[PDB]
Amino acid sequence: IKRKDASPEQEAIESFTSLTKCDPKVSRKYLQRNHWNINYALNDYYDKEIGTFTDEV
Repeated sequence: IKRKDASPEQEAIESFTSLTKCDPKVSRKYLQRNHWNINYALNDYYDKEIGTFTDEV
């Protein structure tokens, strides 16, 4: 993530799109709302875009 084409947003977006299957363009928007912390950005996606809500059925 530290390539000669990388960016500060790329260092957080390339790991967001690795832990989710959304588009990178949404990863930028889900970090512009939590000071660009992936440990405080993935949860907002797991609250609003999660693919499931139960495991007992």
